[PDB]
Amino acid sequence: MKLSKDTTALLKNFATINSGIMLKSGQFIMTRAVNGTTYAEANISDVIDFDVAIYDLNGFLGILSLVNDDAEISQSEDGNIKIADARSTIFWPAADPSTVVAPNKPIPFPVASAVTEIKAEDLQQLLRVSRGLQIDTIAITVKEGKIVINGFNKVEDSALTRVKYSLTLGDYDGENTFNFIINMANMKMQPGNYKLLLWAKGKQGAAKFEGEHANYVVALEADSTHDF
Amino acid sequence: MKLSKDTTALLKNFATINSGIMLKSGQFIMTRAVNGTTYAEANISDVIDFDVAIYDLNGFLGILSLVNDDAEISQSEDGNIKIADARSTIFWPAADPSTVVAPNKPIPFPVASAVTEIKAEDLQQLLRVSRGLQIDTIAITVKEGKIVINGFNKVEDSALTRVKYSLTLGDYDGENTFNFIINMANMKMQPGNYKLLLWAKGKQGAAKFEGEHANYVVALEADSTHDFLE
Amino acid sequence: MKLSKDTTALLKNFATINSGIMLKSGQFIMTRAVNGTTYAEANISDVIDFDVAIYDLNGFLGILSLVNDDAEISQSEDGNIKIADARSTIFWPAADPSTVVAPNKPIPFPVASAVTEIKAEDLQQLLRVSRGLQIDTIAITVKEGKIVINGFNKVEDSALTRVKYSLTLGDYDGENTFNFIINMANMKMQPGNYKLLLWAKGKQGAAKFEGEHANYVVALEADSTHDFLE
Amino acid sequence: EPEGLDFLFDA
Amino acid sequence: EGLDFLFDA
Amino acid sequence: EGLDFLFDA
Repeated sequence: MKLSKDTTALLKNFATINSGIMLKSGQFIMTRAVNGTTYAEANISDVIDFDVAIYDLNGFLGILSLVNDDAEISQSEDGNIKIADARSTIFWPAADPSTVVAPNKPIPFPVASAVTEIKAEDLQQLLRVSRGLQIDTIAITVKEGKIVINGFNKVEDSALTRVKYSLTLGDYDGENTFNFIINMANMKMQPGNYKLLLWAKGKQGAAKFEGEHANYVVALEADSTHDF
Repeated sequence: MKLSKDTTALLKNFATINSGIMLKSGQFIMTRAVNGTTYAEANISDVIDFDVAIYDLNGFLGILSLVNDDAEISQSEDGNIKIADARSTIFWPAADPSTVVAPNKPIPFPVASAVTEIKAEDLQQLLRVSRGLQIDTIAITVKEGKIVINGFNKVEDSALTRVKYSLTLGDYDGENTFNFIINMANMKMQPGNYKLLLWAKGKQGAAKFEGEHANYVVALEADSTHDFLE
Repeated sequence: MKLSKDTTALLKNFATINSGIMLKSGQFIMTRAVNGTTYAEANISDVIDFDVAIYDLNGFLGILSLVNDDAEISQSEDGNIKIADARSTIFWPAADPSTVVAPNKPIPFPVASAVTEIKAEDLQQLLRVSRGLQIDTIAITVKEGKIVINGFNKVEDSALTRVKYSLTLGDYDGENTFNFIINMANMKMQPGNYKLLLWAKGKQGAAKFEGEHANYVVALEADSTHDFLE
Repeated sequence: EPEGLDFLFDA
Repeated sequence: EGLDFLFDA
Repeated sequence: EGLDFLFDA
């Protein structure tokens, strides 16, 4: 099997969520954080033809950049990964599945309670500014008829009442109010535009980001509230 | 207000002299080192429309490089800084003016003892060579009818007797002699050409670097000497 | 003397083998690793006109990249190195030759037991894959009438039985076999094509990489084996 | 009190 | 005191 | 040890 640069670029983004991954045969890849607060999934154009666990995904992808694009990836005789080039061969170790945290199945995200979106340059600003503004917590809420994202420094503001960054996502014409709180460490989506699906029921809740190439599911913090 | 990329580049250079700055309304900025050994000033093409003190100037400039070009810098309701456009808003704290060292007045530098200049490539060489040779001290003096800059390692050479680097600025047509000593830690000028105005009187002395976009005034070390007996 | 960009580039590569170097008058430069496992040599187009030991070759070359190419390198009056540019002069310390490890003579490499070649892109892949695969040891052996290079991790595989990387160099039409083991840390050759000369006799042995601008000789590890009967 | 997405991984 | 003789002129 | 047999040839 071959891996195009569009697939390896996605796998590189998935490596920021989990250092390892479980590849299974088909045209679908997915991963989850070790603590289970972040999930990612994507349909790829390449075809995976065998199941293998990769402990150091980022190191595996770096080696793929050192061979030709038409290099063949197959399972070696001893059960590891064989990368055949024109005049060379690379052997990457196949991890034991017990050392890689992988999701048991793809996430069936329920019907969203509220639907919005975020533009690429807005998502880019939110991510890049969070380091300079010491923002580790965002809240997706409704303020004066609009869905906004407020950034907070949870260390110096446990009550989340000092807005350091505010981003207006769009209009919201619904009587339902909510304040979905997300840890900034879980905003691992690659650059681009995303359709934002917000779901909450009882003390459970999650947010789904639908992009052009992948989906991201992020758990909500316990301080989140909603009234439907 | 809107700060262009040229202004923020100047403010970023000023951040290497002082971590903070006092911004006054108008088209003029100035700053000084906390120890008062370095001073910088510049006329900007942008118009500051309110007075504000910034404690972490470098952190404030990092935020400005991430906002849109049409973003407006204004004063928030609670008395801090507001960086907002039609879609997003960023808040930055405004510092108490007593917590930021700022010059009481600009340095006009109306007189000089010797006028010379240094090319951008020569200034670039002096800054980069000083790091490789551990030069912490320069001396502007006259040697064989030439104004030259000598570089020393004062930690290993207290009397500044072992020249590790010498740069010839140009001819000197005069019997006046001088040895103007400058700490390399105060050479914070941005890349570019500079006219060099040297002044000394008794035990006081200063050097002015007049650039294309900003001016720098540097204090001379106590061991500086001069002789204007003609 | 004057050192072109080609000569300083070779010296920068030589600095990865030994931090210092002993320059002797002529058109020939050479160096050896402190532990004596690696050696390099090159014929240069520039004329070295005086002998000098340089303790920090990397820092000296870094200072050379800050002056014009036609800068003259000579002996300073105080017994060190003078680098004279058009408008600037830099002094660099000349080291005591006893503080720099240098070869007493160029290496006369014996006639090769086996000859092969490695292409620039293949050498480039070997060096870059070794870093990601944690390859610290390579073996140049014969496999199915092909001279190949096998990469190993000696720390995790002391017996060198788990091939992590394999590169096919060229054909081998002989009945003799060999397994020449080389420490990857000694593969210090600059990018380019190389003719690979392999020699071994008894428990002695070495590999010579002949390039277009420089030659490299690398010692073999103790676990190397060979057999030249058939 | 659960922190992650276990309520979706198990369904 | 550095350039204080010019700041306080 | 190493290339000593060639250094002293």
